[PDB]
Amino acid sequence: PSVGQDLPPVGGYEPVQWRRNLPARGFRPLVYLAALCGICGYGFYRALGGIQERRELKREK
Amino acid sequence: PREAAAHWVPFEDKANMPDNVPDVVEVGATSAPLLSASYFIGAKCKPYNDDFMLCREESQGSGAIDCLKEGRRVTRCAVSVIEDINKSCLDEFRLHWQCLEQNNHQLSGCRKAEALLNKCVFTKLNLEKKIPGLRPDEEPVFLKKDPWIKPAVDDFKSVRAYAEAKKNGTL
Ligand SMILES: CCCCCCCCCCCC(=O)OC[C@H](COP(=O)(O)OCC[N+](C)(C)C)OC(=O)CCCCCCCCCCC
Ligand SMILES: CCCCCCCCCCCC(=O)OC[C@H](COP(=O)(O)OCC[N+](C)(C)C)OC(=O)CCCCCCCCCCC
Repeated sequence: PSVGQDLPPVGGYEPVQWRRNLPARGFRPLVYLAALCGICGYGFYRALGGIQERRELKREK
Repeated sequence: PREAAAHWVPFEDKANMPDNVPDVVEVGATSAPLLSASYFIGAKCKPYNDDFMLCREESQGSGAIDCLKEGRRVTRCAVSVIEDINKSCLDEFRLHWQCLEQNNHQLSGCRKAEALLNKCVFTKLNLEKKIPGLRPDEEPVFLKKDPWIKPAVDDFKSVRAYAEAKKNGTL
């Protein structure tokens, strides 16, 4: 007879995850490119503005 | 014109002007007071300075000796401007060039003291600070509001004096 063994549950265990869980994350790539061009263009705005000011300062000195 | 390298040793000369040329008293201002009052030296002494350099151009190569009489007058007129600015605006002229000896003698970092100095000198010594070669449709740099290039730390005496000139209505 069988007494005292390890046995499974009366209804079994519930299912574990064996599929690939690799959900596609992030924005669209053109969103990242548009954000990249916006950041870089704003930086060029400030940089070229500062170069023109520094030129006017050089005129003063 | 070229600078000395490779073990230059300095030497000076125990001598005097000859009797031919009269005495001229010198400029005793250093770089921060000279850079401070540079535009007012240039505003008052424009035809004297230009006659001196026009002398130097006209009689080429003689140079030194044939232009001494106007090199006299440019030094004397600049000395006149500096004692004029001392006896009227000593405390804020001093405020200006004490700002200027910090911040690498950059005029970009001393705007709130130079506004005070320009207002004093313009109402009392009646000389105006101007940048020539600047056509209209172009703002002068020391007039603009919110410049891109602000200094690291504004000097404390000049921001205190600037705020007190705001509340007096001076400026
Ligand atoms: C220090 C300066 C360098 C900063 C790093 C560079 C800028 C960030 C650009 C990439 C991130 C981004 O903004 O991406 C934004 C995207 C949004 O995707 P979603 O809409 O949720 O996708 C939905 C897809 N579903 C349906 C499957 C869910 O991803 C994320 O939110 C993921 C978290 C990003 C955390 C940012 C990492 C830094 C952690 C510290 C928080 C500041
Ligand atoms: C080859 C790529 C060409 C891209 C053309 C984009 C058109 C944008 C026009 C906006 C004009 C403007 O707003 O400019 C204003 C700014 C600041 O000028 P300010 O000092 O305030 O003007 C003072 C005029 N005064 C002196 C008369 C008073 O000046 C600029 O330089 C920045 C231009 C915006 C960013 C340009 C990004 C270029 C990045 C290229 C890297 C590939």
